[PDB]
Amino acid sequence: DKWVCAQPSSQKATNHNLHITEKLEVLAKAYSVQGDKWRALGYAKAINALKSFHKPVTSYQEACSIPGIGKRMAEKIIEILESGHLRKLDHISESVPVLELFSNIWGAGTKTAQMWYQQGFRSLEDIRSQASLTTQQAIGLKHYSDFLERMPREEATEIEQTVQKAAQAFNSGLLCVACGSYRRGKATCGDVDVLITHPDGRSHRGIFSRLLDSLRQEGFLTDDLVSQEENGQQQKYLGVCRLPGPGRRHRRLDIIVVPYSEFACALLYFTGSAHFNRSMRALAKTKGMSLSEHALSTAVVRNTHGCKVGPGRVLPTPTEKDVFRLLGLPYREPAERDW
DNA sequence: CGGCAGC
DNA sequence: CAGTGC
DNA sequence: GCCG
DNA sequence: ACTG
Ligand SMILES: O=c1ccn([C@H]2C[C@H](O)[C@@H](COP(=O)(O)NP(=O)(O)OP(=O)(O)O)O2)c(=O)[nH]1
Ligand SMILES: [K+]
Ligand SMILES: [K+]
Ligand SMILES: [K+]
Ligand SMILES: [Mg+2]
Ligand code: NA
Ligand code: NA
Repeated sequence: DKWVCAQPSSQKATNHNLHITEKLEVLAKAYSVQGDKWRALGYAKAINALKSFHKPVTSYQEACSIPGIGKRMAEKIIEILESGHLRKLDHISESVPVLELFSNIWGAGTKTAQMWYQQGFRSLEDIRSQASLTTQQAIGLKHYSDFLERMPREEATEIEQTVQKAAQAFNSGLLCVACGSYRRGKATCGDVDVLITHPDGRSHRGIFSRLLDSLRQEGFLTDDLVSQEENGQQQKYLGVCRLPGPGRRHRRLDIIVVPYSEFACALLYFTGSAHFNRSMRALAKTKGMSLSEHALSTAVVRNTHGCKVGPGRVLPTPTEKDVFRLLGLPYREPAERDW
């Protein structure tokens, strides 16, 4: 089947092609930090296909039979399979490790990394001492090492509980759901994602700013990166937190507050994975629908030229299950969405 | 060849 | 608008 | 990078 | 989607 959102990610639990995917991931990451996002996307999808496959790939013909693998990818797969190496890795530009270093700063992407490299910068100390930094990038740089680590799941638990307890002190009826990789059951988490709503349809209002102010006053929030406080029905905070007590590190924290009617689509989005979401949204589009963090809708409205001019009509979805049902997809628990 | 999710 | 991110 |  |  061609659609990862129609398949359980536990197919990847035994990677029969580890020898191959480890090499391809180096090349994929090189393309990614150079800004070749669509080539890197094609690699990411081929790597998932190899991880998912039910046995070691043993021939070029078999490789080409797998959705997501074409002639070029099959050539590399078979070189690695039969020689143990991928010669193309030997020819990656010496700039790539530096571009990776620079784009590991939160708020600096490929264009900023390229610019710094062209200015002659090569190290994080060069950046700190000489580079022009946005407000977000200066936070990302000062927390560079803390943010590159994935935290143990146990620490993510303490963080999501800190947020939940602070929110429920304002209204005990709030639902506070840890999402992202935490909800998908992972043993380590790049950050903590928290979704908040209230089943009465109204009492989520106002909680966002009260909650951030409370967590700031206790010293739990240490830096803010992005705030969407007033635009529409959903509110979003991206920032930095730190648990109390000795030796604790700074961690990225994302919070979203949504009305109850959008809870299912916000939960589905924020649980991810990102590749799962992109697959499910592309599938919705082929079925004459549109899927976002706000709703599952009928197809967006377009004009004579093909240009989107307005939203489609919302289809009510009380639960995550309803989105899957309306798309004709087998339901997947969060841990099975880890694409 | 152009599109690759939707905010 | 370009860059960046979830 | 792959797909259609 | 915000940021600038
Ligand atoms: O490009 C994206 C990125 C994220 N998302 C959604 C799915 C993802 O699970 C969720 C949270 O984003 P994170 O960057 O926190 N990723 P995740 O929590 O899955 O993994 P990590 O352990 O790296 O945070 O937002 C997208 O839809 N598109
Ligand atoms: K497998
Ligand atoms: K194929
Ligand atoms: K990065
Ligand atoms: Mg996360
Ligand atoms: Na970055
Ligand atoms: Na996040």
